[PDB]
Amino acid sequence: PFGAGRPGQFGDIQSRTPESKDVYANTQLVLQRPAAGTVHVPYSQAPS
Amino acid sequence: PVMCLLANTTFPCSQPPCTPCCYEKEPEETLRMLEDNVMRPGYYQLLQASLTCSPHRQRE
Amino acid sequence: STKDNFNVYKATRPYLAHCPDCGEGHSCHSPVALERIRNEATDGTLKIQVSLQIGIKTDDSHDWTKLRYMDNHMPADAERAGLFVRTSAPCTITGTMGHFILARCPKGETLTVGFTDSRKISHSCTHPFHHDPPVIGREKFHSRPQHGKELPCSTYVQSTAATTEEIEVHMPPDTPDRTLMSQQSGNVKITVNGQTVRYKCNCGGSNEGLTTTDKVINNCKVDQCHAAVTNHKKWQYNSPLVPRNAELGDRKGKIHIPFPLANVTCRVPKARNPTVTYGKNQVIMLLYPDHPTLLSYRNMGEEPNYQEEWVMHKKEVVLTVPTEGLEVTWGNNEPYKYWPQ
Amino acid sequence: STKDNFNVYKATRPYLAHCPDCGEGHSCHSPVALERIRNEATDGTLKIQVSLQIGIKTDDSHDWTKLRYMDNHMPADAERAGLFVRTSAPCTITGTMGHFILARCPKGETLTVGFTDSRKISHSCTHPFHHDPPVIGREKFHSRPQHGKELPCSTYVQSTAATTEEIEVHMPPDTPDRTLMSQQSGNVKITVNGQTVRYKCNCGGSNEGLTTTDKVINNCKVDQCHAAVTNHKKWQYNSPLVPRNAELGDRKGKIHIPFPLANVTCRVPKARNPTVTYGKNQVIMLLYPDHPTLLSYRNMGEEPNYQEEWVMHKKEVVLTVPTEGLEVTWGNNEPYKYWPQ
Repeated sequence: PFGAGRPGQFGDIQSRTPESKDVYANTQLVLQRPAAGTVHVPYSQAPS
Repeated sequence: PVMCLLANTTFPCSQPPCTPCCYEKEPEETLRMLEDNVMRPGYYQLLQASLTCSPHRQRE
Repeated sequence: STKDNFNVYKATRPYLAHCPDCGEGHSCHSPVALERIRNEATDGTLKIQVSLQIGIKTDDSHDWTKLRYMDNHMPADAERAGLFVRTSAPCTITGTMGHFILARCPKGETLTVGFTDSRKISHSCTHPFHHDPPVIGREKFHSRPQHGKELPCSTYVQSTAATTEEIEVHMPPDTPDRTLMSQQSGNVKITVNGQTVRYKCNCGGSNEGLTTTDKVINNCKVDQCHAAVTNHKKWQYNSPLVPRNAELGDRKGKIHIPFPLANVTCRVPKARNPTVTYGKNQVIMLLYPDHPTLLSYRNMGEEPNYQEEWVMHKKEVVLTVPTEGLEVTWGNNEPYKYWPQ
Repeated sequence: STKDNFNVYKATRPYLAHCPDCGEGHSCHSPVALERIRNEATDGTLKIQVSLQIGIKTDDSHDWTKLRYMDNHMPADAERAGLFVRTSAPCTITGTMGHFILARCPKGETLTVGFTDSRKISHSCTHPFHHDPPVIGREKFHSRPQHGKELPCSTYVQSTAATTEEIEVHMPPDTPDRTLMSQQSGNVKITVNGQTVRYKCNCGGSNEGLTTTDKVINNCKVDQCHAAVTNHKKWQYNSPLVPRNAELGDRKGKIHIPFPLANVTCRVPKARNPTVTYGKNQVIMLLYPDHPTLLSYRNMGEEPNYQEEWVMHKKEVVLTVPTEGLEVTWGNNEPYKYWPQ
């Protein structure tokens, strides 16, 4: 159901209509500490 | 003696009447003559002679 | 005297023909169109036929460093060095003459033949072709050995001479050219430019004809007309990718082609003799193959029970030797025979 | 003062040696002959030894853009850019200095090292070599990560410095040269050309000798004689593909070599933590590997019952968790421990 989607599975992202501005998301997005002297945004996330 | 065909005549395949430079003189006529002898056993003797050019205005 | 100057290329010409993939999956009227790929040679050599002519210049002279292809309406010269053949990776070109290319290709699912023109523009033609040549002998090797077992094989001979094999040739069809027609104020002007042009207009009066001189079609629009240059002075391969000439019927000629298929000898390496140990009615072989090697064995009695396996790497084989005897063949080596004491 | 200009290459030289495949399976006296391929580095780096010298010019000067190889009797200069290494496909060259090349190669059954000479002629040497480097860690990955688990591994250091590893060197054997002999009317004329030539004729009188000056052999034919240039001023690698010098006994020197094997650290990626669900004495993991990942597990009691499997794609694993506990290792990640409630 809407708002019950699991990461890396059908419904990880849910939009009520294709025009909808607000969406539901459960992708297990976790931000990681950047590498020494490096400007970047490393992260871990379940694939589409 | 191997014989080839040109309209209403027969001639030796290695000796077409257009020689020398059959193709240079009349390109359309030469190809038409070759097409008419495609089934003849001496076709390659005719092809060799028709596509060879040793003109008169030459030393060698 | 130039009585030995027989040049078939004075009558023939390179041409443009349909290619399903000229790059990026899009079809085009290719000057390097693929006609036929021959793979009857057991040595793996491919005999490729293309719409262009290699080793011939526009003036019909023979030059191995040159290549002639059809550039729009007229043939043009290109470099031989720019010519390439590829499957899944580049091929080794072994011979080139006229419409024919000899190539040694790696395993692939497509075949591409291309070149670079005068304007530095690359032209290529891709056709689906499954290439995975069968093994000559009983050992799958990479490089050709100087010494080995002489096995019967076929190849396309590198000889430029054309004496046995042949192709059908005929006059090309009418070549459509819109540039022949121009709008003279509000009418149609057909300029021949010293050529024989076949024209047809969707108007009255003298709308059609095989003209050698300039013609004007009054009270007619340029879009209502069709113009084409006739080619009755030249020969072209009897290509299923080019239309037949409408005027002439089943008129055709034939020309000899280079690189015919011939029976030759292929030298194959002999796998190193394995370390052999014995037991009661049993033979043990320590196989050390340098490449895939075929191992086969049979009993020399009433029930041979033939068995075979391709040995890829280090493998110990335990074989039962019957009273009648056992025959073992390891790759291209002569069969080993074993009998109990 | 040039007191720090120690150049071992002033004494050594590139050479010609036997190669079983110089292209098309035919053997030749190669200027790029393969001596030895070293694969002790766990990181997969290959240390290749060839008969030519990279980064050195004929005048002994060091130039990374240049390469020196033996051209007939005299060494010649060639471009470094033209140098290539390949197995089943091209290799990534990581370092070059003298007789040595460092390369990262894909999986193959042969190893080829080649170059292009001054005359634009390509020279290559192919040897059978099984290359399939083992996995560093528990995950089969393609590209090197910036961050990951630090694991012990060995590599051949890219440092041009030669301090630890070494090779044996000695004077080259006599170089046979038929051009030294000429037919003076009906006799043999040996022209030294400022060299030390060892000659021997199947005739009478002064038939042999180590000459520094021109010699004439009267009442003798050119085919009855053997001539060779001696090389006592130069050093050459103690190659099993080149004969030993007959004059000197077991005389040998030694020189330090670049790129020695050293213990380093290899960074490996850690596979993403799987989706874990629980049950009565049971653990369920939804594995999503991006590349081949090794999954291993054991009971933490008296009977561990160790099991392992390489997970290639999406796979759900059902594991029994005993009272003693279960330890699960998923790729390069630290082991997960599970116990019943």
